[PDB]
Amino acid sequence: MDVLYSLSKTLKDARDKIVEGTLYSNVSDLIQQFNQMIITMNGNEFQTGGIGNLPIRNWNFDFGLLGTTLLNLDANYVETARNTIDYFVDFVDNVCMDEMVRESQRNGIAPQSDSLRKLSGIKFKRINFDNSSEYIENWNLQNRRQRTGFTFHKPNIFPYSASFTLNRSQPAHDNLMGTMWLNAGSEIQVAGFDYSCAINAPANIQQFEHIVQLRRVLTTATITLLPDAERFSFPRVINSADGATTWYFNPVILRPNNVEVEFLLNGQIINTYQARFGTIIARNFDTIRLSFQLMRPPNMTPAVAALFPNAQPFEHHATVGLTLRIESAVCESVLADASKTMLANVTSVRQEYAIPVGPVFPPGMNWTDLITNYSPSREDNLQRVFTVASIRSMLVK
Amino acid sequence: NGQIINTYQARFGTIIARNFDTIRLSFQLMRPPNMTPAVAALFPNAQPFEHHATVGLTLRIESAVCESVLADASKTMLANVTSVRQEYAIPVGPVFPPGMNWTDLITNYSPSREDNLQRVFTVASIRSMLVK
Amino acid sequence: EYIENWNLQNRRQRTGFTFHKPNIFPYSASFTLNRSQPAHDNLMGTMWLNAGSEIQVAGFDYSCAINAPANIQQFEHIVQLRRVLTTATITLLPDAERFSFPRVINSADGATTWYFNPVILRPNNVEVEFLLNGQIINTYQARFGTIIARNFDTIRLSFQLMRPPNMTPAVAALFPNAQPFEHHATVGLTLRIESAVCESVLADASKTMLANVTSVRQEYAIPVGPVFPPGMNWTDLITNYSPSREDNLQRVFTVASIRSMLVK
Amino acid sequence: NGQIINTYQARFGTIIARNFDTIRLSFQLMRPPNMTPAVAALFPNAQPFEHHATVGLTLRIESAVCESVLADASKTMLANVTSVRQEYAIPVGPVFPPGMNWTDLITNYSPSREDNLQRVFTVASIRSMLVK
Amino acid sequence: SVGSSASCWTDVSSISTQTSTISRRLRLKEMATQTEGMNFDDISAAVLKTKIDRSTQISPNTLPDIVTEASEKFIPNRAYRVINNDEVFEAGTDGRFFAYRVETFDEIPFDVQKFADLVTDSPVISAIIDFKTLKNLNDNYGISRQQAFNLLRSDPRVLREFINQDNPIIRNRIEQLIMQCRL
Amino acid sequence: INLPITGSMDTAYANSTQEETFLTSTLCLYYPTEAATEINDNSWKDTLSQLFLTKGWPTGSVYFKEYTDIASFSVDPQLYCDYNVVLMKYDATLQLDMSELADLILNEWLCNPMDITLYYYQQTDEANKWISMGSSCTIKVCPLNTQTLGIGCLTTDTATFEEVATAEKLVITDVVDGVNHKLDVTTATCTIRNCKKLGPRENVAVIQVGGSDVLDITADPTTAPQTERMMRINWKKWWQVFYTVVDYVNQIIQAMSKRSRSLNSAAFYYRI
Amino acid sequence: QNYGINLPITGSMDTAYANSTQEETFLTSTLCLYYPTEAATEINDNSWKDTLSQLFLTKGWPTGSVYFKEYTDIASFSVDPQLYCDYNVVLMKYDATLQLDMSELADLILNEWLCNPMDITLYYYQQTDEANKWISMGSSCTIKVCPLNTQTLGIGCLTTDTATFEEVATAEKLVITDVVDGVNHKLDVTTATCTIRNCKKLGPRENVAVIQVGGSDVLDITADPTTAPQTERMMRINWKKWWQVFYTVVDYVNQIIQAMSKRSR
Amino acid sequence: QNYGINLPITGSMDTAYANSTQEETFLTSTLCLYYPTEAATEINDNSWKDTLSQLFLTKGWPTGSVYFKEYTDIASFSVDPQLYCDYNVVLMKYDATLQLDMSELADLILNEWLCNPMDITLYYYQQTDEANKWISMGSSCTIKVCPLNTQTLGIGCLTTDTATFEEVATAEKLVITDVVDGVNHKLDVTTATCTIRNCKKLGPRENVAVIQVGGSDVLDITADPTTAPQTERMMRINWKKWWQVFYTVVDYVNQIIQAMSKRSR
Amino acid sequence: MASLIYRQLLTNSYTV
Ligand SMILES: *[C@@H]1O[C@H](CO)[C@@H](O)[C@H](O)[C@H]1NC(C)=O
Ligand SMILES: *[C@@H]1O[C@H](CO)[C@@H](O)[C@H](O)[C@H]1NC(C)=O
Ligand SMILES: *[C@@H]1O[C@H](CO)[C@@H](O)[C@H](O)[C@H]1NC(C)=O
Ligand SMILES: [Ca+2]
Ligand SMILES: [Ca+2]
Ligand SMILES: [Ca+2]
Ligand SMILES: [Ca+2]
Ligand SMILES: [Ca+2]
Ligand SMILES: [Ca+2]
Ligand SMILES: [Ca+2]
Ligand SMILES: [Ca+2]
Ligand SMILES: [Ca+2]
Repeated sequence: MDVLYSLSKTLKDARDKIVEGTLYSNVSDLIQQFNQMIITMNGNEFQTGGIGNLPIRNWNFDFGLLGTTLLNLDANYVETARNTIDYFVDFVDNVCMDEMVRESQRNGIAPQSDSLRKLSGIKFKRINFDNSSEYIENWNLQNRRQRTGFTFHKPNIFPYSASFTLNRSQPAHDNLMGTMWLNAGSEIQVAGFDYSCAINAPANIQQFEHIVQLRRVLTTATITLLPDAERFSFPRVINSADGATTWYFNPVILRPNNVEVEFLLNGQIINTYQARFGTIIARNFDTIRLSFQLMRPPNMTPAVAALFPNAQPFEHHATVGLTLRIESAVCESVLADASKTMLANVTSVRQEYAIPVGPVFPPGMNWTDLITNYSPSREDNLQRVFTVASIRSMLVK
Repeated sequence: NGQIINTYQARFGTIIARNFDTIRLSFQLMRPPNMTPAVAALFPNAQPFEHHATVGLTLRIESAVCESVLADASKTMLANVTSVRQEYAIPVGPVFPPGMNWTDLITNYSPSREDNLQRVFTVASIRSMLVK
Repeated sequence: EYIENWNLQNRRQRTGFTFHKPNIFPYSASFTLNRSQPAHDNLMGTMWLNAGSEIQVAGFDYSCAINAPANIQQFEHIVQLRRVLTTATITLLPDAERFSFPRVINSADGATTWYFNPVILRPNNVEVEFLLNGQIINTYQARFGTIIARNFDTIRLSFQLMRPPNMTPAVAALFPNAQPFEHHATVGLTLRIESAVCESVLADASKTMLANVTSVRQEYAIPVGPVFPPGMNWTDLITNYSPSREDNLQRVFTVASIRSMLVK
Repeated sequence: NGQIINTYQARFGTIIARNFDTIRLSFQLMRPPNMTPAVAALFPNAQPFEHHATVGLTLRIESAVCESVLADASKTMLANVTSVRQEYAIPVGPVFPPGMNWTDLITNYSPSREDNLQRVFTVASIRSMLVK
Repeated sequence: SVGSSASCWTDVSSISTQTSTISRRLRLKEMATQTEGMNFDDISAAVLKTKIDRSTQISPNTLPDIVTEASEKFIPNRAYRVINNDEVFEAGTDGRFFAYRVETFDEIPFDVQKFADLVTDSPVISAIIDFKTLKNLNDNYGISRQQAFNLLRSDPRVLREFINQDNPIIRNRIEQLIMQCRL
Repeated sequence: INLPITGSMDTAYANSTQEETFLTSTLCLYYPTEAATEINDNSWKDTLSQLFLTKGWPTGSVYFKEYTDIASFSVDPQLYCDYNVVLMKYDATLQLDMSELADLILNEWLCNPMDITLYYYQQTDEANKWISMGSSCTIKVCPLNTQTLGIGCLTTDTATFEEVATAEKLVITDVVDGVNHKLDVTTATCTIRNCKKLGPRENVAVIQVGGSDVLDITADPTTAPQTERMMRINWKKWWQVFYTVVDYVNQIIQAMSKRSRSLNSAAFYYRI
Repeated sequence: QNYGINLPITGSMDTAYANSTQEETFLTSTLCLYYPTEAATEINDNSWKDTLSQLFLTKGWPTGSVYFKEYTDIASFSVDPQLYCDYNVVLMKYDATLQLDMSELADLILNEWLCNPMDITLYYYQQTDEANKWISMGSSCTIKVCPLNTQTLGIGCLTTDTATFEEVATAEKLVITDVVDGVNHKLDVTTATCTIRNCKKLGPRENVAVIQVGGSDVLDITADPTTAPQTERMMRINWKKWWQVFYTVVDYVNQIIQAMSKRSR
Repeated sequence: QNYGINLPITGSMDTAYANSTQEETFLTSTLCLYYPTEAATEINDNSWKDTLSQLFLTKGWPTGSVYFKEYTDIASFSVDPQLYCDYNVVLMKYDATLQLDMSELADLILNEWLCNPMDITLYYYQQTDEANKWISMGSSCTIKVCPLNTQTLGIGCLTTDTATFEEVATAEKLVITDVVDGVNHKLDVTTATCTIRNCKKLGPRENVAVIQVGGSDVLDITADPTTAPQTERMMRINWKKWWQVFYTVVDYVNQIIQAMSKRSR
Repeated sequence: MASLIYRQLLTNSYTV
């Protein structure tokens, strides 16, 4: 993988630096690297493809080196350079495809797409130029095990889950008490609802709690916590648990009182915020505990008191909501985001070349079913394919 | 171009689209065959209809890749261009609309406007690499 | 970027930090009533949530301008920024969301509550003015979508609520000619700054420097100093953005970037 | 990960499982359609039901291969460790539960606990290679 | 009897259950003179004496069983702690337990069958300054060794010094104690 | 069951339970003798059953139970069916009687008996009332003070009590909640029980055959609710009424819902 | 300009509200009130019509756009009402003994019906859905119906002995009969005096406005007993003088014409 | 606090046995004995009730929680038995002439029935499963049944000549009828004096305890002649007096309340 | 102290 990232980076820096009129004083080292790479590749015969609709290609490198006599580069030099770089580019592209389309449970870190296993050999290690990018850097760190990190903006770590929980239900669904929540992407929108407004509850107060449990720990996360969850704040018709019948939900928003948000880590509390709204921080956490309360307003006006009667009809249901978004984060493992295209490149290649379902990834790489079970095999294969996909995007976006 | 590329049936959340010039969202409103009193009372068999049954769908594009240039929520080139023109009071031109309103600039993406937009965004990136 | 701007400042010149969704608005959720009552049955006023990069403002009249002249009711919201911005990219849409559903709000002094049943109309005669030193710099009249603001220290959002002169039976049954007014006409406006540039330093949704700093301080139990507030709450840190705070914040953010370039 | 790996239908005795995180044992209780008097006297058509029909299953994992470290009926590393701790009266640490009770130690097999358990098992093996 | 042997001071998650059951007698440790700190029933009685001198509705037939409803329904949920070799073991009637070190706040597995042997005979302390708020404070308002030891010991001097230093992470807890002293 | 429920929003709507709830439930109409008299037929019940058989309700599922009058029905309504429909006429004299009938059948009550001669009872909350049934309940009440003495009344002189009910077959007395009252009642004819109102009885359905909606279920004069299973018709005959009922019975049963509390043949739960 | 067809139409949300059609619709439309003989009797004036027209003139309606059309009684009006005016208003007196009659009048005028003929003697008719009803007009209708089984026999009646039939109407000037939907009925009517039509109920008529001059709202437009609605053009007033009633109507005519909307057909 | 649902339950085997509920349920519940007039006759004491209440006071039950409710005879008690308490005990005398009557009484009160009404005149009913029975009460019932064939004709009986029917009851106050399940039956009953309800048998009523004060156990609760069960709350006693019986009940009430369990419905 | 008042009430219970 190191040699593949090296090929990609030197080809990028060749397409960028090697241009007519430029000066050999600026590209001497790059030309030395390129010539060493040609010397290493020339004579070897690679083969790529043979899965799904991926065509089978046989690469045979017989190239010539680049002179060092000139000072300024002429078209007679840039043209040979481009004729070579296009070949190496399509070769690296087909290798990254053949590696994004293969999986394995045993030794997912270890190279697949046997051409790449060959490239991993010791006669090919003379091409390493710089392992700078975040992905290859964390790769080398995991190989030489150390405290790693991937920095994410709006990470897709919550699987799409829209669901409720009813602590007091009936067949008619006329006096309900419970909590609804939608956890999707990087956002959680929770809302505790009481159809009675806590006329019967001790002290006219009803508690609500929602415990999220991430599959991978996060650090240095910046979070935006606001009240009055929007999507659970208008009329709704929902079905029952067993889908037999339906019920109505006419919410009326009140403000969360005595709100407490606790970011824990394997039962250990790490961060806690009591009624702080807006931008907040969490330095290390695996579990989130959002707790809020619904307190009957003691001082009511006529119009509002007409909405919370002392009997069962209850045509307005008191609600208490909360939105929470994870704007940035840092994770020891790989995920998906709203910024980087690696996931999309992988899934597009798979959809295009008609890759059957494998033993590790589910069909179509649905991020819900791929984040609900983040077993080390899946994690390693995901890191591998995302890394090589970033490598491929460094050349062909 | 009328041919199908990707199809998603009853999937929600994060999804991928490898190549597409057209989006088609087709959904249905299916009356609940089982209904409680509170909800049955809202959908009567005659015209008054004080509750109107709705079915919605949000669709955001988080990340993407394009063979042409556009504007984003992360890059400053378009703001730089517009601010330069506003500051130095440039007369309206034969190509770009008045004020460079992105709505009417993308509503007509003629190749001339595409090329001019690429050019100005390029030199704006260049100028922002020096004076941000 | 940080060290370049630092060296620039030291060798004084025109600096700039480029931001994506900057957190320049401290969290402020609050209302303002220009006609009130103890019973709270005929109310006119405006509400706003200014948080991070977004402003969600909503002007409400309970009587739908039936008594106002020309069946029109004005609304104006002024936001004064603590530090100038340049080349800002803004997305302005109508029909704000978090002030578009029923609500039960306590009053200012908190001695009673009132109900709020909104019904959304569109802003007419809308006018957004991005001003600098009181000088109007950019103006936008009924332009939605994605707009620009080249330099501004103040935002003035002005909009109107116009009673529909031609009403159908249904909608006319909502705006009667008497005081009960069981549906309150509203007009909302969402405005999110997506890209921006600033001579000073702030927080974003793209960089973790603030979280690095806060996490260091929480981990090592640092007593609160004279400059930064307790826990480094961005609200009370961007509510009074004194030059001392700006300088200490630039310094810690710069060394946080430095550290993050080694350990993540 | 919710994907099936192995499935055995009506096979008893010795079986294999190549890779698995979840086990689902689904059986049925089928009333005997043809019943002798002695057994018909036990399943009457009324609520008392003085005999309760049952259906059981024993499943013993004899051998296995795990990417992580656990306890067995073959090796003494865990016994060595817990005995050293119970002898030299060590206060409970921030990772291992009190007394190193395997139940509360495997109920939450956190990566920290896994790493520390591997380390102490390794050094316990190293010590038992000299002083058993 | 979990522990050494039968005491009747420890008579019974299973852990959380046992701890709540033991805390329903640590309330009696509180009103048996076997405490060291602000002794929550004391706060309850102070609220009582501050309310029954203001309330217009006070009468001879009326105060009887109001004193008792107060003593019974003031601060229903309340937590306690025990210190041993610089290791605090907490407990609460709400089924929550927290073990942690004094100097460096970091949790630990809660050592049951030792917490009981210690709370039985060693003195107990009250959770006015309970671990959650204590850690929030040690994070935001960085704290010194003596101040932290005195807050563990529940000293009214340092308590009032923080309350005059206007620490919201303690003001909120005290307001919660008031709102629990509600009747 | 105090345990919690859970669910989801991706699940799909299951098939219709209508056309099977008819097969595995029963329906029971409660009509007035005036209807039978106006009709002057004998096989109208078989006619309605053969009509129901098209809407799905089988032969041996529909039932018709006559009641001579509103008060006669109010006296110990023995509703025992899986679906109960009641047709009730409008009468400004019987307004309160047929509001109390509504308050009794629509709602589920937990009733404790009363011993007046030996004890003196009070009320606790806004839903604990005293319901007296029988041929003629003439109730008088005298509130008392902390030291068992009368307030504006004399504990001996029944003629000084406050007469809340004069010759009424069904009375639902709500008095001030907190004070002890002494009661004088015609125990030889009427029995009076202290009943707390539980959640609503979703098994019954009232139909005001006449004037405007006047029924005030909730005794507090602030709600004045109009529940789902409380319909209103205008009439000049009864055949048209029954045809309307049959034609729109699916809506009635969609507004009703089988009980949850328990099986019981009375209009109120008895737990001593 | 494609008549008889319904095609998708589009719009937007950026446009601004146009001017007020009011103060021009008055000039370009016509009004038609229906008052009872009792009103003109109480008034006892010969120029009250021109007086009200001069008053309307101040509200905008010109002289020869408004019309007054008396009616002797509620049933005599219900019998073949011919409401052909671009804006119709009706003043209706409350009477406990006329509740069903003045609810059927409402359900007949407030709603727009599509009526087909009905040959009792020759055919046997049924209903299909909850909006197919049998509307019978005339001076005195006496309707009787016998439902039938699958094999064209009787159910609680005999198809030859008319006395065995079930009496749903008895000397009524207007009936709107709804029967069970999915069975065949054999009918007997006094067709010399009354005409019966099989009418389907379409969307409502927004061109007529009913005003109940007396008691509480009782009008149950919906045959289904569950809804019991109250639309926007079913108003209510309390009264002691018809001059006061007419002055109210004139002073609040604009709200009425806003609650009413011209026909689409 | 969910009602009308059935949810899975969970538990464990490490939990300890909690303290005893006796001497708290004795206070927070109610007890109701049912005795025969023969006992009060043999006794001739106006204070035996307060005596037994003061004796229960020692066993834990307070004074105002116990009730004695007389009944003249087994049949007069079987007629509409309205049992509403928290723990019910019934004393029952043995009489071979009343074996089936006092077995029907047992099968009625011991079990919990879901009872719908019956319209003999119109409908012809049938039993679906082995637990749907027809129970009739009243002062004196006379029931006669006729099964039917596939084509709605009788089988050894005539749908007109009632006399041809088969007589299952003869002047009985309580009857429980189980007939062949799967054939339509017609009934003749003197409905003036008796009411018949179609009931389905559900899980037992754990609130009542029958005590046969006399001869051997004959009560066959279940109608199938294969089980003949003897349940926990079905007791037997030998007697020559009644004071001794009541002292036995008082001394062994805790055993009775241990053999009984409060209702589930 | 403020709990000592409860302990004192309990102590002086004999005076009731
Ligand atoms: C539910 O209805 C559909 C459509 O009529 C039918 O295909 C399906 O079989 C029904 N469900 C069952 C369980 O029969
Ligand atoms: C519509 O109203 C505006 C504002 O009152 C007025 O200027 C305009 O002239 C009106 N339109 C016409 C056609 O008169
Ligand atoms: C049950 O008995 C034990 C042993 O005497 C006692 O500790 C416990 O408090 C008792 N239970 C109750 C609820 O009093
Ligand atoms: Ca009455
Ligand atoms: Ca008096
Ligand atoms: Ca009361
Ligand atoms: Ca009529
Ligand atoms: Ca019909
Ligand atoms: Ca007939
Ligand atoms: Ca018998
Ligand atoms: Ca025979
Ligand atoms: Ca049978």
